[PDB]
Amino acid sequence: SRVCQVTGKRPVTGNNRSHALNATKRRFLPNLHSHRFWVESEKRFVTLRVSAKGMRVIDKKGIDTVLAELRARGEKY
Amino acid sequence: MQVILLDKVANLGSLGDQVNVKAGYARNFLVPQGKAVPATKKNIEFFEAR
RNA sequence: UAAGCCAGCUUGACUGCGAGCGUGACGGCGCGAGCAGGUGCGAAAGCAGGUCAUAGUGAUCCGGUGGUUCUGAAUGGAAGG
RNA sequence: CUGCAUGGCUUUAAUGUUUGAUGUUCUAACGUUGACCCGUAAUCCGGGUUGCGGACAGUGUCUGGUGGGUAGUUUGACUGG
RNA sequence: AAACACGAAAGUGGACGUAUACGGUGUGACGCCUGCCCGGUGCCGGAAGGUUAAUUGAUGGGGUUAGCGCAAGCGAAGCUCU
RNA sequence: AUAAUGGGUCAGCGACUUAUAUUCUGUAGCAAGGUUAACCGAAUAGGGGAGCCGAAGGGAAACCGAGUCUUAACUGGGCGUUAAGUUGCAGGGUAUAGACCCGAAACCCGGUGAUCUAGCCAUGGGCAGGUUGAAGGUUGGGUAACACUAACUGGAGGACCGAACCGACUAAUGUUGAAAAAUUAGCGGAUGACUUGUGGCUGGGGGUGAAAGGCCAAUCAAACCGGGAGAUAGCUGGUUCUCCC
RNA sequence: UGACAGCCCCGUACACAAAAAUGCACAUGCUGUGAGCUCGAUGAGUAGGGCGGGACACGUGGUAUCCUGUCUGAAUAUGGG
RNA sequence: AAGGUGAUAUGAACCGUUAUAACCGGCGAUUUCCGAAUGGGGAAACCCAGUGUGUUUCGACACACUAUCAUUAACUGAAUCCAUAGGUUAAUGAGGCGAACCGGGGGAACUGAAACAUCUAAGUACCCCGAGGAAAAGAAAUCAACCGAGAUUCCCCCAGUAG
Ligand SMILES: [Mg+2]
Ligand SMILES: [Mg+2]
Ligand SMILES: [Mg+2]
Ligand SMILES: [Mg+2]
Ligand SMILES: [Mg+2]
Ligand SMILES: [Mg+2]
Ligand SMILES: [Mg+2]
Ligand SMILES: [Mg+2]
Ligand SMILES: [Mg+2]
Ligand SMILES: [Mg+2]
Ligand SMILES: [Mg+2]
Ligand SMILES: [Mg+2]
Ligand SMILES: [Mg+2]
Ligand SMILES: [Mg+2]
Ligand SMILES: [Mg+2]
Ligand SMILES: [Mg+2]
Ligand SMILES: [Mg+2]
Ligand SMILES: [Mg+2]
Repeated sequence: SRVCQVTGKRPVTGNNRSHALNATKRRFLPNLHSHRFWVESEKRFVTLRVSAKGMRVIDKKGIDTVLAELRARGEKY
Repeated sequence: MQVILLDKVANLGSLGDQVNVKAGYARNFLVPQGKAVPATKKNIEFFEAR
């Protein structure tokens, strides 16, 4: 599924609206990517299906923390 | 993404400076290649003691 | 008595009101002496609130503009009304 | 008339930068419906090595174009039918 | 890794085929043949120029008020509406 | 009377309701006052006046007030100042609801269907009898050798005639049938793009279609079952006891 | 109950009953759990913003406020809503 | 407890009367096969196994156990030596059903506007996931307006008012 393994971001439904405001169902879905991440603390690469932001989080908090989560939460990975 | 260096490296190499690198440059090459590391405000003290 | 023709001076094609009427299912439309302020022409009595009259037109909503101490989400303002 | 050896806090443009446009090169994200290896007697998947491609491709959000492919609808009344 | 089709996707058909192949469209064995028009609509090509989206945010104007003053008014900086 | 509708007959059932708001009439209580809501509760009491209506109007409003608004201002003018209100209970209307009852063709949602039929996939079966005589072959003739030619041989075809089998051109019969699609006499194909048993796959704006809008279970210009659901119906029908003005 | 029963029957009012198992309260045993004082600490890819939607009675409206798909991104008590 | 062996439902053969007849309640026992079905399969109620047990008639049959996922442990263990992935066993828990109420992910059209797009119907119907005895919500970055109040939830007002 199109779920960001870091943020839990998933597709959400909203509307389209024309210039005449005609509502047509639609979905916003996240900017997923799947990415080889180096951990070093395990001498290995791990591919997380990750959103940008998911990346920007990993940048900030730093991988291992994020990996504490997921494992804390049960995410396969 | 400021990070601190480790070896020489590019038009910023210095064995331990606070640069401001582009993130992709950072978290895809330098760190996985061990040529820098994030400056997590804890890291800005170990290479700010020398 | 011209409402027709010509000329002089002019801005009453004025603001606030309006007894009383006409005409419409209604929204509305029409006629009006007189009062108050200020004005024009006339020696003056006077006349003038557009044109000889009856066609020349578009509700509400939304919004623009100018004015306005009337309103202003604690209070002063401001937005908005 | 000034200089070439010698004499008691800028436009005419260019070195360090923070920053776009184009062109080359690289590999390190990303692709591989090439090859080989292991899980494994497995044309799935994953991991691994490697060649190819390479900041392109593709995807997310936003965005101009096109869009009867598909959908919802509109298409007045009088009237000697 | 074809176009193309089913499919939010994975995938599958096309094909275990590869331009003497495959899809789509029109015509319809054979014989003799298939003339003119690219202005319209469509398609193909076109690195110029004109117009043009998100984006970026220069500049101008307004609101507020520290200060200035007897008040008429001016309005620093910031924040803001535009 | 209508030859315009509806009713074969009887019996039973079958259509103006309910709730909450609001206003009017009647009636009751009290009266410049009237009344409580929830809730408490010794539970139809009693408590609870939060609140609602009324006793003041005018003006968009600030505000003023038996006045006020209009305007600089009214000789004025507009709305007000004189008549009592309010809460129950019964009724007439209206509002919101299915709002008097029955009736669509349809739209949306979730499901069930390829035991009929369309096409396709896989694996098995069928075609009495009789004709025609393609390529090729052999041998003579014939060529310089081929060509060519005669016999004989061979056994081609969405080939021929014709049963089974598959079709459905004509007619009559049948039309409350023997049959919701057949019977009889004739007819077409019959080694093929043939025909057949079993089993599989394709699903509803979807399938499949040698293409007719054909077929997808006697249903098809959007299947069937359940649901939204009492869709909506400015249309048609019907609308039940009696007497008086 | 052969028709309508306080007094025929079964009940009713009322008063009683649990060997066992259980709901509920307390009381403790066992397990797991932490209490207490001193000194500290005070929730960042967040608040806010841009783009797109959605929620708030509130349809973008002068529109506060809330949520976030997308790109961003603080102050930290002399601080912030 | 003096009468009993459920009903249609007689009959047969019985059982009981002072406490092991029946009947009622508490707790046990047994509890074929299918069904989450769980050893594999399957056209539900059937076919077939591996391994263990079992026979003074120790063959073949009968019985028990063997699904998957999760967590934890143990033992094993590639490409790659380390290490991982992978593999076996084990202990726990999950799975399916069920009226409504509840929270969450999705989410119509008829209809109303006397047509119809915005708007309405409506976050309704429906699909889905999840949970409890209730659910959710909740201990102010809340209101107020310079006076003050003091979590959440429900009822009546405020008012069909302001918008
Ligand atoms: Mg305010
Ligand atoms: Mg259409
Ligand atoms: Mg419609
Ligand atoms: Mg007409
Ligand atoms: Mg033809
Ligand atoms: Mg007759
Ligand atoms: Mg008749
Ligand atoms: Mg079939
Ligand atoms: Mg033939
Ligand atoms: Mg024949
Ligand atoms: Mg049919
Ligand atoms: Mg109906
Ligand atoms: Mg409805
Ligand atoms: Mg805090
Ligand atoms: Mg079984
Ligand atoms: Mg099984
Ligand atoms: Mg309508
Ligand atoms: Mg205080």
